[PDB]
Amino acid sequence: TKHEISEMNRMIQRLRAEIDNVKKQCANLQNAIADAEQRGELALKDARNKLAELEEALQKAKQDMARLLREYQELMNTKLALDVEIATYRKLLEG
Amino acid sequence: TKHEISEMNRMIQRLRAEIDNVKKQCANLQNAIADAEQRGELALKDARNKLAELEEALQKAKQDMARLLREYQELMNTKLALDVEIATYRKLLEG
Amino acid sequence: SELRRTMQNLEIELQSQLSMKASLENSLEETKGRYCMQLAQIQEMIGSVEEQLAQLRCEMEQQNQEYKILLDVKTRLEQEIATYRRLLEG
Amino acid sequence: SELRRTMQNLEIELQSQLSMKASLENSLEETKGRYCMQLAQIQEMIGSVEEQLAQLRCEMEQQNQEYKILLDVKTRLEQEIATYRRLLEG
Repeated sequence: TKHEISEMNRMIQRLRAEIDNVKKQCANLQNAIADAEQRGELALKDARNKLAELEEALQKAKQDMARLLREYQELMNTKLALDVEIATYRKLLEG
Repeated sequence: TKHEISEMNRMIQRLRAEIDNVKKQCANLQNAIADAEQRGELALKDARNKLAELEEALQKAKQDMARLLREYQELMNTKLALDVEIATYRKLLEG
Repeated sequence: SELRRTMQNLEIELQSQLSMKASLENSLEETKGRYCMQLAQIQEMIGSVEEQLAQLRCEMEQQNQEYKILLDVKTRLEQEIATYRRLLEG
Repeated sequence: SELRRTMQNLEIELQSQLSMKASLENSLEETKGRYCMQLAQIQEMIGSVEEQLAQLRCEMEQQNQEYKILLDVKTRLEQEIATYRRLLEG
């Protein structure tokens, strides 16, 4: 056992060596994770803004298209209004 | 129990109704999954090509830079070659 | 034996750590994909809206052109009426 | 009872299905993130190489300019030598 000992002492050395190592690794993973969360939470905040930016833009467009279509109908009206005057001004010139 | 029955018969109806429903859902998830795999496997193939395309391009550049640096040194040489001739052609003109 | 005991206890402690580490690794992968997906999803929404918006903007352009067409007719008619209202008293 | 029995068996069968479905849902999420990440990774490699390549191409340009500078000197020297080799016998 005088030798068995030397091998156990060397194992203990190997063992704490790695235990202490894994502890470092864990600590790093721990960071890794916090960074990913921070990094990701941000990217989402970014995206969620661009979205609301668009969302607003789209509502504005929707309204302008509303108005455009209304402006067209008014024009169409007053146009036909003249279609009349013309037809009547014609008859008056074929007498 | 003449009533308990009607309630059990209606439960059985509700039960098969949903069992058969979940079965549809499962079948769809099943598809969902196959599509994702097919779709993804492809996107990776795409990327893995662009990569190898670049990889090749980069090696080509690396070689041209190799050649460029060599071409420079040859020029630098023949340049100093003239630095001599000039210095010597000078002395000959200060006599 | 008392030596063998503390060596074995260390063998065990290494295992704890080793486990704790493994689940920590998987937890990290989990986190990473999670955000990856969540992001992908919003990216897609934005795509849809961008194109929804674009599609609309294109249609507003088409509208404006149509209005122009109509308007050109309208003003022209005004100049017919003008020459009619001319020939009558002239 | 024989009725109650078949109703309960169905209650159980629903549970099976319900479970099988749940794990199928999670399996799908797993798949999706997996590819999402794997893709993200390669995307990044490509980024690195693109920029590695770009950086290089920029440096090749700088080199070419430097060569031009040197070359202009070289040809000029040739024209000094030419006027020296001129004044001597002239």
